[PDB]
Amino acid sequence: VVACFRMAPLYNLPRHRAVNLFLQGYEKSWIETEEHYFEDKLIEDLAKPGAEPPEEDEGTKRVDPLH
Amino acid sequence: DDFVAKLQDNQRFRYNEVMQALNMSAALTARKTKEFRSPPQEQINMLLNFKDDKSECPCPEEIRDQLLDFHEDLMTHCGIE
Repeated sequence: VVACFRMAPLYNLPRHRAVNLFLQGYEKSWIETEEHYFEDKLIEDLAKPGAEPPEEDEGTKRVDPLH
Repeated sequence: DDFVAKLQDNQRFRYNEVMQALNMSAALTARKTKEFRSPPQEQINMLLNFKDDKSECPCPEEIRDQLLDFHEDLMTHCGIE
C-alpha cells in the first residue's frame, strides 16, 4: 500500500522524464500497431515492364525491376 | 510537451477526486488507485489505450481528441493518408 504510494505517479515526475516515457509508450502503442497494406500494389508495380517497346531500346527484352 | 502537461494536470485532478471519495468502502479504493500505484511506464501504457473503441483508459475525450488529431496529421505527413 504505502510502498506503492511512495513511488510517485507521473504527475510528480519532471516533465522531461514523462515526455520520454510518453514517447516510448506512443511508439509501441500507436506507431508499431499502425498497419497499412501495400505489398500487392508494390509487387504489381515492380513487375510491370515499363514502356519497354515505347522507349527505343533496340535490344533484347530487358528484365523487370522485380526480376 | 503540452500533451503530457495536460495529461499530468488531469491526472492530478483525478487523483484529488479519488482521495476525496473514501467514505463508503475501501474495496473500490484499491482498484481506483491501482493506476496511481502502477509503475510510470505502465501508467502511460494503460492510459494511452484510447485507440479504437476499447476505451478502458481514464483519459477524457477532450485530451483524447488532441492525440487523435495529431496522429492523423502525422500519418498524413508520413504519406499514409
